[PDB]
Amino acid sequence: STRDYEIQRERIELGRCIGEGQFGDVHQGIYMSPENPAMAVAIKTCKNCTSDSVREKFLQEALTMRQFDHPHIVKLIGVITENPVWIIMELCTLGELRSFLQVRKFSLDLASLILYAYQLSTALAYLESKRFVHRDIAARNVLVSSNDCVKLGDFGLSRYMEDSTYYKASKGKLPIKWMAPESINFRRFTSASDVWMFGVCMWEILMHGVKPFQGVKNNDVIGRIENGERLPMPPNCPPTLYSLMTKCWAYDPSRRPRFTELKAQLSTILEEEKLQ
Ligand SMILES: Nc1ncnc2c1ncn2[C@@H]1O[C@H](COP(=O)(O)OP(=O)(O)NP(=O)(O)O)[C@@H](O)[C@H]1O
Ligand SMILES: [Mg+2]
Repeated sequence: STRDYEIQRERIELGRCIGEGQFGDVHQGIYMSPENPAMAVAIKTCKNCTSDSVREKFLQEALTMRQFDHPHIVKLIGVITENPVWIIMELCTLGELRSFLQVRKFSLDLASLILYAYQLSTALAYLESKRFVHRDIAARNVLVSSNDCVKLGDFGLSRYMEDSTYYKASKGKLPIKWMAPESINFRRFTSASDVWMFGVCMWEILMHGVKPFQGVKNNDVIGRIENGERLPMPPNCPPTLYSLMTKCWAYDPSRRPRFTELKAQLSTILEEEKLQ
């Protein structure tokens, strides 16, 4: 056996640019075979892939993704390691969640919103059981496969915990408004701080891709949160769901539900919504 991720460039047809990553343009394209063929893919490119250091940082997402196999985590298809260096993944054809929600607003009901939240909770309980911390949970990093299916991507910041306590910190303009207080205060990242971010993500989804604490300053937000202030209940969010969100935003990370618990409660809230 042994899964070989090295793909041949002849099997790839490069299509149009569909976005931008930190290392370069992302394209859609086609991955081909003589048999079991025509597969639409996303292709991340890398501007400066001649530098060992840039190349190493870029291919690390791919290294992290070869560990995962989940219906709601973006799948790694392979890599081309010869220059120009490419990362090949399954295409999420409907794109970014924020854009999708803002536009498909009048074609989606409440049950679809809770479903997306539920699907993400299964991907995160999966990571939680593998002792993997994401660190960048936000609707901006959720992608849409189809109308009834979202997937977590962006594994650039994702780290494997030896289960031992925290992660450290390197560099980057921190998404303060999504961050748990102990991540802002101690640069501490755990499954519990992922849960905090997921609560903010759920809020976003329920607000149809509106951003948390808009018009508020990154330094005023920290103080608001300490003083006990929380993001308001979204319009037509069920009281049971908002209660769930508020538990995710417990200042003490030990008081926050685990993902395995959130998964079960969302499943129950989803049935009640579809039922009533
Ligand atoms: N599998 C995919 N399918 C469709 N679009 C994708 C896919 N992967 C990436 N993209 C697009 O590329 C954009 C950036 O992807 P992402 O993984 O968040 O890159 P990044 O370098 O980590 N950017 P950042 O969010 O700042 O950390 C996404 O918002 C999508 O528009
Ligand atoms: Mg990233």
